[PDB]
Amino acid sequence: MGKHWTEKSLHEMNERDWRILKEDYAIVTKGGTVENPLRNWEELNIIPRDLLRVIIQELRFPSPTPIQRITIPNVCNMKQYRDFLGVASTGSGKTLAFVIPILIKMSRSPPRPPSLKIIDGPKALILAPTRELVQQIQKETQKVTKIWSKESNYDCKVISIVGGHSLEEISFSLSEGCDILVATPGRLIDSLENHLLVMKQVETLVLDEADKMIDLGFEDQVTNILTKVDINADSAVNRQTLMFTATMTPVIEKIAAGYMQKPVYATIGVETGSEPLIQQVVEYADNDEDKFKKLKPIVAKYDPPIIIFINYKQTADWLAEKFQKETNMKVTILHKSQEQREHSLQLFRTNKVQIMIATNVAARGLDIPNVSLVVNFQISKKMDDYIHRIGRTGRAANEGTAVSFVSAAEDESLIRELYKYVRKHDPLNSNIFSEAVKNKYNVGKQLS
Amino acid sequence: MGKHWTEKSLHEMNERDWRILKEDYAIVTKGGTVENPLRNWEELNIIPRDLLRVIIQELRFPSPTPIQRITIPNVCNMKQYRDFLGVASTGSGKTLAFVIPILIKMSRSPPRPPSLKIIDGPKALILAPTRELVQQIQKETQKVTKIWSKESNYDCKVISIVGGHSLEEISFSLSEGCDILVATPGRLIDSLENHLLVMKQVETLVLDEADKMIDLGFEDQVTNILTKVDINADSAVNRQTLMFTATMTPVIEKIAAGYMQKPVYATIGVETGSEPLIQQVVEYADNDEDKFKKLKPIVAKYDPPIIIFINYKQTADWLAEKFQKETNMKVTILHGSKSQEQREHSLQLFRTNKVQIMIATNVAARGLDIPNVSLVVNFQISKKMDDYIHRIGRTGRAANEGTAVSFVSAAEDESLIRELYKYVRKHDPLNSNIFSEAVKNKYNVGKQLSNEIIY
Ligand SMILES: Nc1ncnc2c1ncn2[C@@H]1O[C@H](COP(=O)(O)OP(=O)(O)NP(=O)(O)O)[C@@H](O)[C@H]1O
Ligand SMILES: [Mg+2]
Ligand SMILES: [Mg+2]
Repeated sequence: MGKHWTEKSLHEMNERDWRILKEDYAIVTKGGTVENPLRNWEELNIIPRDLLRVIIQELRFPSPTPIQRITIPNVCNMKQYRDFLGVASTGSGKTLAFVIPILIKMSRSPPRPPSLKIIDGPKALILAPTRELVQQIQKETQKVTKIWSKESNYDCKVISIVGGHSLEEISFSLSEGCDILVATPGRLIDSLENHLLVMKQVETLVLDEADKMIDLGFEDQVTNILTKVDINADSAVNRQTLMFTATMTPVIEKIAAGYMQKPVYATIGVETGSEPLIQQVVEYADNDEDKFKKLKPIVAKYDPPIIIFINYKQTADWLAEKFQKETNMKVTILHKSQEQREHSLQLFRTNKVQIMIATNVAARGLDIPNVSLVVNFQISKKMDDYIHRIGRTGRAANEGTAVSFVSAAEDESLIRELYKYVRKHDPLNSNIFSEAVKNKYNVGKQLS
Repeated sequence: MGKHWTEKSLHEMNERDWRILKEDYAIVTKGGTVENPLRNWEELNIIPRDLLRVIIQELRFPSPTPIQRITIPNVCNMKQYRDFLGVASTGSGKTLAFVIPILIKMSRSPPRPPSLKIIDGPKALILAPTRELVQQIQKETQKVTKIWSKESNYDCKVISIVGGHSLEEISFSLSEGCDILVATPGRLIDSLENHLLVMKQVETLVLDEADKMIDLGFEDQVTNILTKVDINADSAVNRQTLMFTATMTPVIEKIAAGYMQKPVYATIGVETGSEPLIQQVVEYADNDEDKFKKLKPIVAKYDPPIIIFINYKQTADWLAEKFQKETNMKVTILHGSKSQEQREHSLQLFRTNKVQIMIATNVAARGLDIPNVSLVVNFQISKKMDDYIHRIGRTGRAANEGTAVSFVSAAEDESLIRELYKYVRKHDPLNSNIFSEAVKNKYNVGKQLSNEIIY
């Protein structure tokens, strides 16, 4: 029997219950002395009644998202205002995961008079990599703050600073001061350089999609901003730093290490991203004859262009022979064979020829058209190559199929990786991984 | 003996004369096969008559500046359109130093019709860190190109792109084509990424105030642009690169290595490094008591060691008594007339924190091993700026953040306060320097309105 965590009250929760809840929302943490995630909005009383009413009654958000669950109780503690690093993909309530703590923090002090907002600048600074993201964050924030202003004592001003707005307009928009400022690093820097604003009173600094900011070349801009806010800070100000990234990198570690003080580290969900629409089908075949006999009826069912990958030029030639003499399909080869190979590609792109049989080397950096079918006649040594290969189909929202023949002579570790992959990336719910391959390589037998 | 270079024809100049001329304008060069600098605008006939007329009569520059002297003959040098790295301050006249060569180069081909400018993009691209500089550069260039356009068939469009510009506005600005594009790097990247222009034909690329571009954080954007320019160039396009900086750094060196080919290197004047990260604070005070009253909360918050400068020894004794009576800071005094033993004792107390505050008169601390201090206080400013600069030198040493606080009364020389305001406005690495309104009003200094919304 038992009693499930959703049936318990807070007191009754044990450590196994917390483990289960964390798994339930794919939250993984570390850093020591980590607060448990919210079970709901209400019970810890972290969120003040007015704000809570805005969230539950006005916006109708009955429950927190995972990232909000873990972020809010770790970032809201008058005790610590501890730093936070979250690894989570865009969306799923990330923005309010950090905007809610900023509001809570604001509501634990009397409202700043307007004149003071003008003299002192923002209490929160949010950095994001693009104008679009910045504007999206401002709107998502004002969604709450616009209502909150009508339902409480706080009149929160959200100003954004982005490319495409003159220094003059930025300066004008700052006329009634600012509580939360949202900016791209570049334009924020342009703004400081022209003395448009002071940031001596910033209590929460947020770095959102930090990996994307690094990717776009903003590392030095970001670290300059961090250093500048640290130096210019009023000494009575205590500043909390929050960082969100979809992935972890050496650069992100470097920044965390350099600018954050003993932070909570959390992973939330998995790294999201594009799923090619591919049916992966892995089948066992003893030798090249068996392979070809299984392949023949498959190609009969797929519209050209079709591509077949091999590893040895001899096998390519053999396979072309088989196709030419045993079906009515026109092929073309690719090694180390042609420099005018773009002739062949041109045959293929225009459907003069239906099947291309190519090695990895020969086909890398060629514009292959979207194919209906990839055949891995000989498996690659590296998963990188398998992924690049099968990527030749399933592009631009069309469905594709990738069939791979696995013999008795393949790298076991590779086959393990491939099994995991075929299970994990199954958007069409139709991926096949042969039981015979499972047996030959002792892989994928275990139940969940 | 020998006749002085100013008395000679160009063809009579020997190597010693060139050495002397270069020392006269503080020009130092390397990189091999460096051309001699201009002795005047006219001699060499590098600059065509109409353009020279504009420069002298219209822009009012009868003589070239040192950076112009060395830059122009090294980048306008058929046969080789050589790359160039100049180390020089604003405002040493850099702008014309690179604009003159761009125009001269432009004048060698027929004007392009707008449709073709659009198809191929600018012939010259100039990068600068701020809107203010980009707009300056565009204005200076346009003074010439306006004239060139009215008085000849050369329409030559000089477009600026800055961070503040919407894609709409950039589009409209680019709508009749562009010959010289002056841009901030981030926004240039946004423009390219949105297909607002191309860059197949950039023959001259100028990176102005490159050290500042790096300091603001733009190294990757600049690199990305250099790369894109080089990648999209037509085959027959030779791209000449000029880079100007106020200081030399390993990053600048690295960019020169990666993106320039056998450049001429030149330094004008005494090369300086980065500015000490000192915050300078100038504050008003009616008298000494009031100075001390403002000083109490200040020395309460800065970590020892702290150094305080005065002009008269009597003031040192006074100050020391007040520190003893009103603070918990212990002090040592150098007034100038103690033994080297005593002065070394004092200095030892100071270095080992047995005392927190050293009080020194104008030259009592010169030549001694004063540790880096967190705070320098000018209790009585010196009569001369040299001493001010020397004193604030005691802080912000070795890449540290430093603070210098000066109190002025109404008894100072007005010209000194004027110089001081200039110095405090000019040297503000941290954009945090404070020059009190009280001092401004009392001396009628720094009260000139800019007549600009932003500047
Ligand atoms: N706890 C919550 N419960 C329900 N919905 C929420 C919660 N938090 C946020 N949302 C909303 O769920 C939607 C999807 O989340 P998310 O993608 O993060 O928002 P967003 O993309 O930043 N804002 P938007 O572009 O207007 O959809 C948004 O409209 C959020 O405001
Ligand atoms: Mg969304
Ligand atoms: Mg770097």
